[PDB]
Amino acid sequence: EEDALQMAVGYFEKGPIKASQNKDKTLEKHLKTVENVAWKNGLASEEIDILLNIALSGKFGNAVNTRILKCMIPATVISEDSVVKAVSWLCVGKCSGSTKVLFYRWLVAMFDFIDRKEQINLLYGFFFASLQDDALCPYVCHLLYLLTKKENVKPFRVRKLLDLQAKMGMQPHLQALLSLYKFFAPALISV
Amino acid sequence: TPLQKRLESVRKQSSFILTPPRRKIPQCSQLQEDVDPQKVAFLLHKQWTLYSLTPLYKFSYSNLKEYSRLLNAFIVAEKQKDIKVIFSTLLGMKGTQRDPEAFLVQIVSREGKVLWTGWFCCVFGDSLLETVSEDFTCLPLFLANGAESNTAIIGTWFQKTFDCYFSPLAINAFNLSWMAAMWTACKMDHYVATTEFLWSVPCSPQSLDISFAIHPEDAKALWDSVHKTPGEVTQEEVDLFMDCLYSHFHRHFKIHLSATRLVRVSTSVASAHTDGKIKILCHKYLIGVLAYLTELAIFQIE
Repeated sequence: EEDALQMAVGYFEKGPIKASQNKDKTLEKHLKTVENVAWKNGLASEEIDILLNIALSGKFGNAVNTRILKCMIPATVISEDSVVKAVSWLCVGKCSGSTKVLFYRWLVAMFDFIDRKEQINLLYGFFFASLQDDALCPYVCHLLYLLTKKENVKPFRVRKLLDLQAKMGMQPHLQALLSLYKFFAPALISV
Repeated sequence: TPLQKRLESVRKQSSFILTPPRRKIPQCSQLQEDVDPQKVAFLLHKQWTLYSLTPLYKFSYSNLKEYSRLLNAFIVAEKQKDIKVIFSTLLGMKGTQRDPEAFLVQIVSREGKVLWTGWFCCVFGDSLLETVSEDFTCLPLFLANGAESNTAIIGTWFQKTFDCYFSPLAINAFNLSWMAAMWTACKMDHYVATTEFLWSVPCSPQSLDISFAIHPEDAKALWDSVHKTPGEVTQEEVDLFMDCLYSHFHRHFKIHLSATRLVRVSTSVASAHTDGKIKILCHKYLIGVLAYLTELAIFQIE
C-alpha cells in the first residue's frame, strides 16, 4: 500500500488540488501512520525524496511533515540523492528556504546511512556552493564536515570559505569546517 | 654509529668524569666570512631569552620562504584564537665549518618594527653535530627577544613542523660564575659596562638581591691576581675569582655571598642571567659567548 499510496499522491501531483476530489493531506497522513510503523523502503524513500520537493504540491508544511519522518528504513541509495540534487537545484520551485533547511537537516541526520558515501563526496562542490546561503550554512557546514575528503579541498574552496568567514560572522559551523580543512592540506591555518 | 654514539655521549656525561675544564679565554673573534654588520650589530645589544632547542628534523636552509609563510599564517591564526615573518640565515654564526648555519626568525610588524626576532644558532656545537643523522639540522640554541607569548607560539609551530622542542635554557650559578670569570679574562678594550654580578640570598620570607658591580678594570686587575695559567681558565681560577669577590664582600658587609646564588653577571663582554632572559651581547666576542651557550644547550639536550 505504501508504494500504491504514494503513486496516489503522484496522481494528486498531476492535477490541481481544487480539481481533486479527495484531500491531498489525508493520504499522506495515512502514509505518516505507516512511517510510524515503517518509514520508507529504499525505493520508496528514493521516490518520496525525488518527486515531493521539485515543483509539485509538496506544501511547505506537507513536504516538511513528510521530511520529518521521511527517513529510510534500510538506508539511502545513490538514486535517492541523484534526483534530489535537482531539488538543491534552487530555482522557480527551489523547495523554499524552510523546506531547504529541513532538507539539509535531513541530509546531515541521515548521513550515517548511505550505501556509497563516495558518490556524495564526489558531489562535494554542489553542496559547497550552496553554503553561500545564510539559512543553509549551519547545516551545509555539518554536511560538508561529514562529506569531506582530501580531493575536495581545492584551494579555491579554501579561499571561498575564508571569504565566507570574512563576509559573515565568526560561527562554530564555519570554524569546524575551517579546522577540518586545516586538518587536510594546510592552505589555511586556524586553531 | 648514528644513535649509539649519542648513547655513549649521554653515558659519559652522566658518568661525571672530572669536569673542571681548562676552557680557553674567549678570543677576539674577527667577524668571519659574510656576517651582515647591520644584522649582527642588531643582535648584540638585545636581551635574548635563552632556550635549548633540539635538532630540527627535515630542516633545510633552502626552503626559507615557505616556512616563513607557514609560520606567518600560524602567528596570525593564534591571534584569531599586520604581521610578517622573515626567516634569515646569518651565514657566519658558526664555530666550525661543518656547523649548521644560524638562521633568524623575525616577527616584523607597516615598517620594520621587529617584534620578536627569534634566533637559532649552532656555534662550536660539534658534540651534537656528530651525534645526529643527516636529516637533523641540530641548532641547540634558541634566542628569542620578543614577548614570551610569541615565543611560546612560534615554539609550538616549530614543534609541530620540525619535531624540535624548546627547553628553556637556565644557566645555573656555576656556569654563570664561569662565564663571569672568562668574560673579565678577555683582552677587550674600552669596557662598555661595569662588571656586575647580581646575587640573590636564599631567604624564605624576603627576596633580597645584591649587585656586586665591579669597575670593569678593577675586575680585570682582580682577575689577574687569580690568573696563573695563561690561555686557559681553571675551575680553581674561576673559584678563586669568585672567592676574591666573596672575601671582599664579606670583608665589608659580613654576609657570605658564597651562601647566595648568582642570578645575573653583567660584563663588558656579555650580560648573562639565570632564569633564561640571559644573553645581552654587548661586545663582539659573541662567537665564544654563544659557543658556551650552545655547549650548555647541548648539555640540556644530551
